[PDB]
Amino acid sequence: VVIQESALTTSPGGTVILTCRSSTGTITTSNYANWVQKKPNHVFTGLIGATSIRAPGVPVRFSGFLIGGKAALTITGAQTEDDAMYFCALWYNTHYVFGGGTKVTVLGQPKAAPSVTLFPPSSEELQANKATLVCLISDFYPGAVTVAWKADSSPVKAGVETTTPSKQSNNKYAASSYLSLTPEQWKSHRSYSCQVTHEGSTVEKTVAPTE
Amino acid sequence: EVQLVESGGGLVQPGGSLRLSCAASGFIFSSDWMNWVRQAPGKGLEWVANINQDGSEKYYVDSVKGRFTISRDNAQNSLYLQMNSLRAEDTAVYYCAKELGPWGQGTLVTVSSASTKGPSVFPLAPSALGCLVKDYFPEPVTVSWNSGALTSGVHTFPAVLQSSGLYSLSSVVTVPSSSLGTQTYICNVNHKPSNTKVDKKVEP
Ligand SMILES: CN1[C@H]2CC[C@@H]1[C@@H](C(=O)O)[C@@H](OC(=O)c1ccccc1)C2
Repeated sequence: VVIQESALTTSPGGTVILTCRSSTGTITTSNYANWVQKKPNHVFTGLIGATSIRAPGVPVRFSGFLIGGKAALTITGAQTEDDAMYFCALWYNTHYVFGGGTKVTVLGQPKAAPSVTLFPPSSEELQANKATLVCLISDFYPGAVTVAWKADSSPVKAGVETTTPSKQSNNKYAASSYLSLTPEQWKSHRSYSCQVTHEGSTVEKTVAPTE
Repeated sequence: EVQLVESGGGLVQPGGSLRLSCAASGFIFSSDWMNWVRQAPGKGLEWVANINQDGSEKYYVDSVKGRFTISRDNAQNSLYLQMNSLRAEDTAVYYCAKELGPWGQGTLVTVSSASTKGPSVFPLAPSALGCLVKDYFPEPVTVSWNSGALTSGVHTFPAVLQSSGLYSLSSVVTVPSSSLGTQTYICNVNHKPSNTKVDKKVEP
């Protein structure tokens, strides 16, 4: 088992040190520690291999070495472009084993209120005797968000499917939430609402079969 | 620039076979070990196999020995993974990977006896506007707007896995209200596993 810390944060220009731990007890140079970076919307990329060897295009602010039986990845003067997930992999003579991954977050990106747009069921879907409500949330930072649905003024849990917030190409997050209903259920309420909670503030959007 | 492109991933019943390939470029392919790495949905990264610079050394993870074979051509820049007697646990995105450099984007491998289901495409009329790609299996689905003319203002969300077992995603555009009456907006949905190619006129 390869153990990594869950999350680390730093400001731009700050320093961060990633720890990779082996449940067997110790990591040596014969475990060929490999550090893999994953940004959202970018492919995985191997930054460090065999404990300390850097990939040709990685900057030298990244370094890997072994400290006290643990493999370590240090970022000296971290950058906003370093906001990503970092995985550690160890070699045990015949195979690699990956760790759970450590999320590194670089502070400085300002807060962003979520933009919420709720779509009612189409006329084309209602004709096929199906009904789906689509709640689209975009352009919010940070990525923590809470989605609650309301039929009339009462909450709804059955039929709700929500995606995990993922980063767009402009570094802000986005999410979607679906409420599949029957056509009889859709016209039997005066309205339906998607309320989105972000940083203690709640944005509410409402649709109705009226329109 | 190093580039690895995977292909060959699809849907097969438990017990079937499939062969993955990876086209390498941008570096001397025969001078590096090559790896196959997979990730099942929700689970973590799982190393599968690696191969020597000339094929004289190969290693496999335990859950895979006796069923998979790794090989490399050293005259066409290609890495291969032959997968036999596939099991439900082998469902994952498979990555072509090296110790140093970018991995490939990955190709989805789905081992399931569920049959392929094409999506339904419904217009999300405005009062932003978009389209809804409902109930399909397996992944993925591509979406474009007016034959890929527009690239900004459009956002296609990652798909959600329904309680059913099927997938759904949406893609929305933001346009001026004055553009609604003059300009057209057609979203182009293409689900290759089911041979589903639909263009829907999204309309107020
Ligand atoms: C058995 N091999 C395999 C697995 C462990 C060990 C190691 C090795 O051979 O050095 C690996 O390769 C690296 O770690 C490496 C290669 C190129 C650049 C940087 C690092 C390849």
